Amino acid sequence: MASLPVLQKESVFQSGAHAYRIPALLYLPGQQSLLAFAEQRASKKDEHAELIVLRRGDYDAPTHQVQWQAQEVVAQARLDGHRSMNPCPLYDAQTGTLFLFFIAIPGQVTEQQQLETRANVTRLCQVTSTDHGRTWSSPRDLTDAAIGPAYREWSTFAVGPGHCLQLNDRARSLVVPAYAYRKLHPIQRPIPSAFCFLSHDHGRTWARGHFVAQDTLECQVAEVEQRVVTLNARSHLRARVQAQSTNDGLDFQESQLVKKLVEPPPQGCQGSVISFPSPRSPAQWLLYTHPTHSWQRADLGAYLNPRPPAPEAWSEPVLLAKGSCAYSDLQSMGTGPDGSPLFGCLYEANDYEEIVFLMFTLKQAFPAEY
Ligand SMILES: CC(=O)N[C@H]1[C@H]([C@H](O)[C@H](O)CO)OC(C(=O)O)=C[C@@H]1O
Repeated sequence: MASLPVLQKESVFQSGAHAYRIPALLYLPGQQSLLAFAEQRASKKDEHAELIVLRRGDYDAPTHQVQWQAQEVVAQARLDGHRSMNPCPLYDAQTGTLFLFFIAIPGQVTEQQQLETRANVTRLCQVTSTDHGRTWSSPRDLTDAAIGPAYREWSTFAVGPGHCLQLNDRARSLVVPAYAYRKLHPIQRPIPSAFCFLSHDHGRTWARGHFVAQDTLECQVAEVEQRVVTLNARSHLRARVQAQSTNDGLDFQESQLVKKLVEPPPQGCQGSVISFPSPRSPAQWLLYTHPTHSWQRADLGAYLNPRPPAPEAWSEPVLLAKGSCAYSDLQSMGTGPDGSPLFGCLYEANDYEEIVFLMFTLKQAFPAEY
């Protein structure tokens, strides 16, 4: 009945003059601190998104707790007349450049509208920072350099939401998970499909990798041991959809539904996935958070995959939170206070009226594996 006894559970965002949704969590291994991003809307309704907020949490080792600083708006992260949403932070380990990818949309134009009209008006933006988010650069509209030709082919699109991924490939590449509503039938409605924007020049230029099976929405990616990228996407189907890539994000194959990982009725809900050092045959294991209830968005659960990316390998969940739970984001924080893998979790709680930070170790969530 009781939720999982964690290392830490604290409300990091709450409604007030504004409502806060769509959480993102970035871990700076060298700072030993987290960057918590969220959307600051004038109300819970999507069409009311405005700016992106940020909070820095620095991990204290003596007490194994994370102390967060006052929330601030990533001012530079926005385009004139458009509202910003869907944050997708990434940290380029080598250039030390911190990236924040977001989507800018004109006025309060809805997503439904770009859909019904098959008219895309969504801009792809990013802002960078070299002092860990203290001062951001001026907004840079990537739409043309990242899209262009494929712009008319989509009714709309979006990045993440959630932390992006830098590969440990022969060139440490940037992979930004995303999904788009593609126009494939003159009569039938557009079908969304997950995919990743790739950058091999450290952000200089981009490229869109090929789509995966269709009817997949917001997804996230991870890398595992010969070196592959498993993707996990939100589907309007019974459960979650997941595919793997063996060419650094350019192609996703073996895509299939995973019934062990349920999805709420309508169009499902966003979820998060990360990889981490196996406590002992495979180099990495995966951890994934998503609501475990099947009629609604409640009971946030954590799932383990000790033999990735074998779909049947996925484990049964463990209750991280009882009640209303929605969008979440995960981060591997290294080795915890108890010698096991440390995890940082950010999730939408209490009917979108607060976003919570959760911190726990593998030994806590899945002690069985010991
Ligand atoms: C850009 C945008 O409106 N994103 C919205 C997203 C989207 O509608 C869905 O992924 C299919 O397009 O859904 C949800 C949601 O709580 O289910 C909130 C997001 O704000």
